[PDB]
Amino acid sequence: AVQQNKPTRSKRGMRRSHDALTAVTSLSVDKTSGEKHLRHHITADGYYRGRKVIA
Amino acid sequence: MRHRKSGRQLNRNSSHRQAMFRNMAGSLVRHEIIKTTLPKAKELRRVVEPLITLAKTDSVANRRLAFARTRDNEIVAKLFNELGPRFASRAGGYTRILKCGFRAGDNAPMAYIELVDR
Amino acid sequence: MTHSMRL
Amino acid sequence: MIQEQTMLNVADNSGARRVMCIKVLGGSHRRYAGVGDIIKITIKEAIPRGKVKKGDVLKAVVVRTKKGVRRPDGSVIRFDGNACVLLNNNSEQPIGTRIFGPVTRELRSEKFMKIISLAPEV
Amino acid sequence: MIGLVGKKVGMTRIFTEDGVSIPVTVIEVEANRVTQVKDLANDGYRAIQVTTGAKKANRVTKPEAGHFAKAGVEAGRGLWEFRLAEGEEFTVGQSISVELFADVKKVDVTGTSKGKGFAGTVKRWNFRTQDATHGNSLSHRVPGSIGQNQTPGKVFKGKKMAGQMGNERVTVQSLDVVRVDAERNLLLVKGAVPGATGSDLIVKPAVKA
Amino acid sequence: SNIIKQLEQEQMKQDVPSFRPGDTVEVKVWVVEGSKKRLQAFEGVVIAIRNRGLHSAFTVRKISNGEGVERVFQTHSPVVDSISVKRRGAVRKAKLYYLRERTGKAARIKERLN
RNA sequence: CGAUGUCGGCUCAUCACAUCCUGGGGCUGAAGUAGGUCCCAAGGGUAUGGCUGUUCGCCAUUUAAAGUGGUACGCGAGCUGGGUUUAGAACGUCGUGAGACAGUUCGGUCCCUAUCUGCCGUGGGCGCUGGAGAACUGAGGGGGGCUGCUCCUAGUACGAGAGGACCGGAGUGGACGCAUCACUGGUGUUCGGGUUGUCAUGCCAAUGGCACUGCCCGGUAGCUAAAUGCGGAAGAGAUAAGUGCUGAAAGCAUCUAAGCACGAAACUUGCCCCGAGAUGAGUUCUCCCUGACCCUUUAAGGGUCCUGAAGGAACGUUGAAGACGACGACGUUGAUAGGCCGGGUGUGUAAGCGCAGCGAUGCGUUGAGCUAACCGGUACUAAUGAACCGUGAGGCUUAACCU
RNA sequence: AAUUCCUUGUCGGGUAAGUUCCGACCUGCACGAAUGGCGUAAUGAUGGCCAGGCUGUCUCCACCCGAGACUCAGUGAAAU
RNA sequence: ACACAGGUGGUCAGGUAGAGAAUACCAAGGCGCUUGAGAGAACUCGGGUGAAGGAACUAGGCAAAAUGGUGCCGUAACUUC
RNA sequence: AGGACCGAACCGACUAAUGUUGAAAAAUUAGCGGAUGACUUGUGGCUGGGGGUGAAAGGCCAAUCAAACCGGGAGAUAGCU
Ligand SMILES: CC[C@H]1OC(=O)[C@H](C)[C@@H](O[C@H]2C[C@@](C)(OC)[C@@H](O)[C@H](C)O2)[C@H](C)[C@@H](O[C@@H]2O[C@H](C)C[C@H](N(C)C)[C@H]2O)[C@](C)(O)C[C@@H](C)C(=O)[C@H](C)[C@@H](O)[C@]1(C)O
Repeated sequence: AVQQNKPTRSKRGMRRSHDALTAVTSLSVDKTSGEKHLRHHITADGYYRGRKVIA
Repeated sequence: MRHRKSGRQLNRNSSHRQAMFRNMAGSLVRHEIIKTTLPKAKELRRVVEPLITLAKTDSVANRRLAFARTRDNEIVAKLFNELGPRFASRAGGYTRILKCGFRAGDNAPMAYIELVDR
Repeated sequence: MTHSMRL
Repeated sequence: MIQEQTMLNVADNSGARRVMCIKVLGGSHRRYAGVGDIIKITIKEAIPRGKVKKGDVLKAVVVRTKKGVRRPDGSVIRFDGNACVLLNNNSEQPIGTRIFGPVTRELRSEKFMKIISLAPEV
Repeated sequence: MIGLVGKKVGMTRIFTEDGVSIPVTVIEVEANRVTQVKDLANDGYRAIQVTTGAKKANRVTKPEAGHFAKAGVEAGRGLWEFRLAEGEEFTVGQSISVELFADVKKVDVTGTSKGKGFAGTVKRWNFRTQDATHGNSLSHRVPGSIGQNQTPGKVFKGKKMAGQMGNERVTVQSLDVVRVDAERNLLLVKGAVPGATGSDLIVKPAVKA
Repeated sequence: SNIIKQLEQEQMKQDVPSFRPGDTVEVKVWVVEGSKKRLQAFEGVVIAIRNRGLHSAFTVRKISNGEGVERVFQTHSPVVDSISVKRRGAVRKAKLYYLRERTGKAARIKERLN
């Protein structure tokens, strides 16, 4: 259950080496408006692939 | 180990799942576009599309089956009167999912599910 | 309770 | 699927009405007995006028199982109630004369041919 | 001789006229075209490489496009090798159908078995479940003890534990061929071969004769 | 599938009389005892039918001399030579395992007269 | 002694060989069968129950056999807690007594979320000297290796007779393992039906909610065993005990010193699986890059602009792939998923209407209606044009050749 | 024998097989008559033993339904 | 010690089925218990079903399964009747 | 009638499982016992530390009992760590 002695700050950083959050590669541009959005998502202004979907 | 098994459990039991799908089908037929989560939207596709296919023939027995699967007479009225003659041409695919970001509270994947008329 | 005890 | 402690009925008229399997003979760690399989039994209930008494440890052969035997055709014949024919402890020959009810054609071999030439159905 | 690459198409049974029913696995053995032939001049060992099936022309990369278009063949899914045991010579592009298995009597089928996922020790290694009652506390299908004490002081390598079950290469040997269809390019073998329906199988003649 | 269904429909027997459960049916089956082959009657109650194409089966329950016997016949097996429906019974289930729980007067069932 | 938790049982083992079985031999007071005894051999195997807290033991019944030990009398951060050994109470006995008793009896809280090593799995990074996509050789590592019975030879060899083979050859089982659901079954709270109580949909009729899925009856696909296929090998090498051939030392003799041949489930291969991080980083095939300049510590140097290639990743639809990564299919030049259509399966003759009945209900329409995960099709819906990473012919030395 | 060491006394019953149980015999190590002896109907969340029914206790596990465990976002300990 | 599955005296007590203040479903009325979203591995918890067998489990039938209501019929030894 | 019987409230705590850095410093869940009495409960009193009270376990006396707590002798004493 408990440790026999405490780990180092080195073994702590090596453990946290795999915790880096991936960035989004690039946001895509809509054809009509030009606003950035995620792929396969609608924009904030409700456009998807050049079509006004939500009011 | 889930090999070729359909249906999502959605962290509910069977009665809660069935009642939740009945409520969501009522809200979708009522408002014609609803915001929900993504897997609930896919399961809602598999629930609400047979009701629209049931509305394609208007009889007493089919309206009673639609009442048995929606329990709202205003919903079965709107189905058999509006969504029947409107969706008469297209064969399947009466609905459309569109992803809309993430929820602010629980970071849940959002979606709009709507009918193909608007 | 003399089960873990070396008695 | 007769294992030990299974209570079988008796197919012939040796005197017992109910026997119990105490050992499935043949092979180390053997679990079950089908139709072709000798079992060692003890006698739990006998008629008062019979050839064998209660508490006799002898051998028997299963003739009917509720699990049922499978034919090479894909078929399966499942009886109702488990049954055995009692045998001589060393001679391997049956004790009673008449044999009640059906048996299987799986049983067809020399000593059980002596058995099977007595049964009404096969 | 060499094996052929086919696809597992379900299971059924055939009825021999004697009365016996035998379960067969149906293996669709398409035309196997030889792409590249290895010989011990360049490679040190002699072999053939075959492909079968078909792929999309937009799903083929230019390395494998050039490798298929180098010698006479068309694009199939996958490439496999066969080791040419002493006395077979094959031109590239040679179509190899199921007549060699029309001659043969026993066969070995190799496939990737169905993946059972992370399984426990009871499912993977046929461990005996402990007591369900009589006092037991949270330890019904747990693996028991895994080692002795201070004297090893460590678990031994190859100790049977839980983990990935399924999804691995399995060979089944000495399966009898019951029928060979050349107009349907089918292969009926007796019994059960590893994989799901539609999985790619390798069919070699039997070695343990 | 397309290949499995094809192989099985060329395996399937052409003429088999359609019956429903509850029908008293007598099956004549082939029986081999070495050199000589024989035909053997098994008359009982059809209690279960499993329609699967070539893999169809039907279970028949018959009370022999003191005992209850149940035989599952593969329909398109070659050892089944003839199936003849002798009495048509009018149960309303598709399976009749309560006849396994019953005996005597309780195990009789009404005739159809469709 | 500022704590190293006991006996027995369960689960999981692992090694030694002083071998219980199987295997190989020598001698026998070895006719055969079956033994005894000794040598070689550790590959595999090596019961179930009754009694007892028991290890042990006795007993019953099998088996080819029911090995003997080590591993904190293996194994409680894996389980149990019957026994001993807390506090209660009693018996016999001892003691004036409080009380005591390897004497008995009834009752009596078993904590831990794993940091490191280890082990089972599964990934990311970088390397492998231009990058990429594949297919392999395989150094090495692991798994597996059990055996009965019946028949033939042959009732022959052997033996007065009773009995009864070696060697060899098939068949058929038991335990064990791997695989897969075609069969036979289980499950199937996502399918159909019955039914009880109550509430609601205005009511009737019809349905729905809740009562453990209310209780049940069947049952699709998946998963699965008790279901069904397969396996253990043959052969090869080198041998152990043992048996030899030729042969001196030692005119003989001698399996041995020279030389030669046999000889076991052990060893190395043969079968199966992993495997080039095998840093000794391998081989083969295919594909992709063919631009200009300046600076300085003119170095396997830095920088700027122009080009971003093969491919990859990301995203999306997903999968008999999966904890997550990964792996696989597809992304409209499209059957990847849902829907839809047709079928199949399952359940059992829907509702409504009409007839018979006083009625419950029965009959006709009607093998109807409904059908999950299945099958074959169909772009109806969702898989967006892109952007992002990855470059611009890839060092030195020596050899062999080509112009 | 809630008492018995030797001891699983010996015989009987029950079991295929019974160190426990039941009935006996007395060799009472070390019962015994109000620190009561021997019975005893009824009672007991009382101790032991046997039987019928019943069953996943077990042979030997399999599948399903939910709650965690697993991933994502928010908050965020502890023994050592 | 906590916005803590505990504890805390009295009064009122509707409908249907029910002997009932049990129990099931409801009315008046009040709540959905102050982290959610997915996925659908091992293992753990709480349940459901299970072929053949039926205590072989185990210290011990522990735990489960079974039994279960009303009316009538019938009911042994023993007994302090 | 009954320290009668079955069985809710109420009182208790026999078995199992879970919890054991708990939801809880003694619980929950599923069964379990008594339930007109030697019953249970509210409010208020009385008994006190070698003392009380005890259908008796050395049990209980404010999460403390083979002599409560608080404060003072007091920096008791410690051949011991
Ligand atoms: C709820 C959780 C509680 O622990 C338990 O109940 C377990 C189950 C006890 O075993 C209980 C129950 C039991 C039978 O042991 C299982 C009994 O023998 C002991 C005396 O008490 C433990 C572990 C005992 O240790 C043991 O003490 C022995 C004297 C020596 C032994 N050592 C040699 C290894 C050691 O581990 C002991 C003393 O209580 C530990 C001390 C630290 C505690 O008091 C702590 C606070 C515990 O009460 C606890 C953690 O809250």
